[PDB]
Amino acid sequence: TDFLKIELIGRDGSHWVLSGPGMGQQGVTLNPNLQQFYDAPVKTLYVPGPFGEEYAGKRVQRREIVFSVQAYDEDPDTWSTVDSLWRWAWDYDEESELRVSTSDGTRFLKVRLMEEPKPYYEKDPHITADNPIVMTVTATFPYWQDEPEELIWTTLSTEDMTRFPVRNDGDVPVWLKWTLTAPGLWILPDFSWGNDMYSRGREDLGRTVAMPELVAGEHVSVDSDPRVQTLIAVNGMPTQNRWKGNDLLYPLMPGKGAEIPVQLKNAPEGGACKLTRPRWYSRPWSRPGV
Amino acid sequence: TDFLKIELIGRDGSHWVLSGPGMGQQGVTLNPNLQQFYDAPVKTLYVPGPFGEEYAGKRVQRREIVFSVQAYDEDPDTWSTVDSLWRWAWDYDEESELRVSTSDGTRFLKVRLMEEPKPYYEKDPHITADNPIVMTVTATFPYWQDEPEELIWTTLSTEDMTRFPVRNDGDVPVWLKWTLTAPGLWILPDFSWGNDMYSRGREDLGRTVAMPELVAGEHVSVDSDPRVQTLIAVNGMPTQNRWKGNDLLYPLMPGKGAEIPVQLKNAPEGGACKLTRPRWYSRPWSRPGV
Amino acid sequence: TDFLKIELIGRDGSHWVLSGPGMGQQGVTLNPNLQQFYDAPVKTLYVPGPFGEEYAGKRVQRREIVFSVQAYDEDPDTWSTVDSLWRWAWDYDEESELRVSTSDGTRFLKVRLMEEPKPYYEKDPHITADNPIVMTVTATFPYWQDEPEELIWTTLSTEDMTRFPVRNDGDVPVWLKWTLTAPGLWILPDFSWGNDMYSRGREDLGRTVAMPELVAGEHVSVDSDPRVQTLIAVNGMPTQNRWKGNDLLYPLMPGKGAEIPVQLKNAPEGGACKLTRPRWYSRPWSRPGV
Amino acid sequence: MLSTGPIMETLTLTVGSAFEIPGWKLRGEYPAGTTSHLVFTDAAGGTLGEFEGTVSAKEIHYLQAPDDVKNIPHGANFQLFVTYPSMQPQCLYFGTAIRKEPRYPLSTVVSPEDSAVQYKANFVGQYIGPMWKPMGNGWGSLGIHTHALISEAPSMGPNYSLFSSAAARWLWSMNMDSVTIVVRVLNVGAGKFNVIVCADYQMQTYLGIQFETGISNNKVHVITGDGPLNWGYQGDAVNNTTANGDVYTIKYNDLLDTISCYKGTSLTPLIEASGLDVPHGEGFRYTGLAWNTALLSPGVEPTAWEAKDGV
Amino acid sequence: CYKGTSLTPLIEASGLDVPHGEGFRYTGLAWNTALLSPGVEPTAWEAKDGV
Amino acid sequence: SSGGGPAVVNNYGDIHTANYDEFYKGQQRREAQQQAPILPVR
Amino acid sequence: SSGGGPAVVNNYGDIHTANYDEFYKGQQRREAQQQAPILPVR
Repeated sequence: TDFLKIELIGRDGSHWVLSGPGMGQQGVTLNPNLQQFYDAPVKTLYVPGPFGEEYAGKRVQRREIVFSVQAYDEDPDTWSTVDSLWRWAWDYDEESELRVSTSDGTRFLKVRLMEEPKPYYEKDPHITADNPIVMTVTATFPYWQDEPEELIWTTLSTEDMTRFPVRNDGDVPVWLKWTLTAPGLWILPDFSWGNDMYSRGREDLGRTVAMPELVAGEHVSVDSDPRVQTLIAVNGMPTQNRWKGNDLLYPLMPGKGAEIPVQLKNAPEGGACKLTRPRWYSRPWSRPGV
Repeated sequence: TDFLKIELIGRDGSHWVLSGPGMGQQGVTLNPNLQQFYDAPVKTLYVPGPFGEEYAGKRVQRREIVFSVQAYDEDPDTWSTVDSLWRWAWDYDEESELRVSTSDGTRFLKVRLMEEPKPYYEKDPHITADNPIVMTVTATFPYWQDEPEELIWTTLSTEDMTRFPVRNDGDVPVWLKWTLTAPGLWILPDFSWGNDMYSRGREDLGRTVAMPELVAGEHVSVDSDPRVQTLIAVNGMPTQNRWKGNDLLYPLMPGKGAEIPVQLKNAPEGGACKLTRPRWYSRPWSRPGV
Repeated sequence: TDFLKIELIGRDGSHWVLSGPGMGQQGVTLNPNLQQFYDAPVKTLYVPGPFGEEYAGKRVQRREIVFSVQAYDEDPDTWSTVDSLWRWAWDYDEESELRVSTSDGTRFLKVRLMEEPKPYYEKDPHITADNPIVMTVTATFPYWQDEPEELIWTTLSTEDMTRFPVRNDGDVPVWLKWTLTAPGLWILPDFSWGNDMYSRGREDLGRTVAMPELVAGEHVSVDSDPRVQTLIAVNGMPTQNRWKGNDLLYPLMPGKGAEIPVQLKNAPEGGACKLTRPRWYSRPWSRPGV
Repeated sequence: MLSTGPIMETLTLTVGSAFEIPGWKLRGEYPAGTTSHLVFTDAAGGTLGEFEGTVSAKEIHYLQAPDDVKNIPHGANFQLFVTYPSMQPQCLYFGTAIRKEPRYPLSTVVSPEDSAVQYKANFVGQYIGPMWKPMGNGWGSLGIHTHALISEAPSMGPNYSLFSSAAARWLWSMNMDSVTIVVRVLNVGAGKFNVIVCADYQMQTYLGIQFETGISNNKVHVITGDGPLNWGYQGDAVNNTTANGDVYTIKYNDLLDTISCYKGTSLTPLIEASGLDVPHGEGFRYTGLAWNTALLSPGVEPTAWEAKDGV
Repeated sequence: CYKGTSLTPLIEASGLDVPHGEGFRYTGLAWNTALLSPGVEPTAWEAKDGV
Repeated sequence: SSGGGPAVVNNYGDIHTANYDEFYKGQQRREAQQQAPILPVR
Repeated sequence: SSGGGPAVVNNYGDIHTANYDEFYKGQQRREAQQQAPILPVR
């Protein structure tokens, strides 16, 4: 339909339109009954209690998508070319992009082959030149995402401050990324946003943490997501070694936003900072949530 | 179909055409619904992570092909001859070739009887003289193979150097084999090709390993394949003891190739170097990729 | 059909023709769908390896044959006699012969009752006098076999030598038996036939082993098969105790044959030798293999 | 799809074959002045080939010599463009060219190192056996003579029931040109016995050593083959006596091209020839024996035969 | 046994009572010295099938 | 009939009905048989 | 397809084919690895 478009950008850069307007132009269409495609799989936890079981929390699980495509052409040689190109568009080690475009925008999922594809019918595929490939792909990162929102604040003063507007319009908490120039001592916000995960929801409402004093040439990236180390210098200096066990603890909870403050001190040149706010969603399409 | 031809070269050298042009001339045809025949079975490993599970690598699995053949003939006696010949074409200990020829060339698979064949219908086979045999064969090496490329370099000089042109056109890495004459000191390339499985993908871009000095009659086979010992002296001398912990670590990564340098020094009677490069694929047919 | 004839010779010596010419003359015929009857069951072994799993060897399994017979007669009393005779033809402790005769000859399989037979229909069997008996028999020795080839060489000389022509026309290795008179010292061949089970394939090409010097009256049977002790004397003397760890290690490999040499020394009377070569096959019928 | 695109197709290329696109599959309405060009490109964007098609009023025809399309590899991209008069070019077809031809994986299949081979024969069975192929006289022209009246091993010779001269060829062929044939023979009568080396599969041309034993011949010759049962002598000959159980070694050496014969344990050649004009190499490595007796009784015949590849 | 390149055997014997054929085709070397010092020893050894 | 049902589940081995407590107690009994006579009396 | 059959039996874990013998042997091997170096040589 014209309300939904599904595309695949392979690991080699090939572009396919499985469903939607212009689907099947490259020879591959999407068969029905695709699973674990819409909602992010989450399992909830329960402890024994006096009234049965008590809620203990939730964990989001990786997506195990199983879907069939149909590769077709008029002649078997061109069908063989199409099938080979489709196979080349996938890999186990590196992930290809799967984009869904609706009136809510375009959200992409990074997927890799979980196991070998299951191609063709019972007979040889050159008889038909129109054969299905069943594919079991997996999303290690299970959330659908959009292009992150980026803001830049530069200054020439030795000491300065700024406000970054931030707002999570998605379904799930997002983890902020910072890029900070050197030299200079930065103070970055780590607001709880009312999140009570550490039982400090309103104690950490205005939490600010000071990064270690960066030496010349030691521009740092401070990624708060748990997949990656928090502090990483671009010159290879061990910055987090000088941070005494400090860390950024809180994601940007959904529906929360404010003018988070960034402070720069002891910057003789006057540095710059960049804030990246990811746009993660648990669904290929969803109306914005206030 | 004429686009795809399937043959079997038995352990006794018998040639059978199961599918394609000339199928059934030897009395045996191939039945549909053959499994684990096209894509190499690969299992992916996943380890717990912040957002579910994180990719941890892939392991290729041995192929288990379950396929049916039909042995047919007009008279029961000659049919029995055909069935006996088909059974004689197979074994458990020794492998036989399964060759697929398409517009992309001919690629073979070494398969052996995984278990006893399941022949015939429920009634007396001589009634119909046209009976199916269910074969469960296995491929210990799961990659479809082409004939490996062999290059020879012979020199009469005491010290010389050559450039071997090498290129991996397949979708999987391959391991090179060298046959070096003696006496003489050889230096062989162990280029990483950017492969970063020893955390030295860039440090070992132009890595060369110096084999131990070879005395007269100590011709060596230097195979990078993990299945076999790297250095094997033809006369039985322990030549890996003079190698000081050095080894050939890297395969030929897909899509990579160059003129790798081979050096010979201290050779009173010259020397000969043979390079064997395997040509492995994960599919019976596929278009070239780069 | 007249291309195949199946008989049972019971533990009591009774003869039944279950299929082929003259089938059912004794009242019992063979129903379709008999399983584990043609090919000897074999399981292959695999070790973990760099490319999946590596072949480790093969083991032949015992036959578990489930087949149905149909006992019939015009009157219920004669049917009862037939059913009782069929039951008496079988046992658990002792085995009955199952002979398959085709244009390739007659090969027999020794089978015993694996469990109790399941007779008759849901109603009493005297209503019909035509009832099926389901039999779960087992073959501990799973190979179909023919009568062994026997050769005799007697001599009067104190020291002599002979050559026995030997050839394995089957598809499975066979183990030779010798019958050696006493007194005398015998040298018996244990040729490897190029078999590499001990990594001594061509090292043991012409291996000969010396039996211990037999005293008067100590005629020995030397059976190479692993089921049975190698040296057994007819007078009960422990001949193998004097045979300091020596043994016959190699079977006659399929497709292999030669004039194996037998030597006799220190025989004042001049002794005699008998060679028994089994004819083992993995299938009830098969064309001879070269 | 607001804007139409090309059609994905394939083009077949074959070595030594003319590349042709027939006009009946490129039919259309092409006004005079319409052009068409086909471009073959690699994965980097470099043009591997460029051709111009013959555009007529109702079809476009392509025809190229095999040399033009030799260098386009398997899997190269192709685009076909048609330019109407006073209009921009448009692409009708695009895709990848496949090469549909026999593919040669081995750069050079050198002659495999066929190792040295050895054979032997003793003639103890009842009949000759399939390892000897009769020549000239046809099937059933050989047989075994017991020689029990002299207490000697059985020998091979023509069945003198209906034949007097006959030849046999070893079933298998040698792997190298140089060979050694060791024969243990008896002289129980009068005749001629030929040992045949480097023969064809029909034993038409060969080298050979002939032992003539008679009341006056008692000679050894070097012979060249013209037919299985006919031959021509070369050079002179050496007088020789053949006793029962006499062993002769006939060695043919390829390098230092020569044929020589040795009696018993002596390394001195009793007869030797060099430079004989007989074809050698592949297909001319068969060995054999031949007998010719004036009478219908065995003359000089072998009880033991042995062949080894190489000298 | 031939010494050097001589075409006449240095030594020769025939008809020795030793079994021949398959199973009796092995070869080897042996040494025996009264003193604990090398005597006649092979620098190089070579074996070839056939004569 | 037998191949492909419970008769091959038996070949599979302890996939269906098989208890943990009895197996653990049997292993403990075997270990006790092995080690009891060599334990001291003190 | 996968959800609701053997592919979810795999998620269940060791419900179908799984034996006690190698599990007990592996536990014993792990304990032996832990305790063997610190056991005295006496």
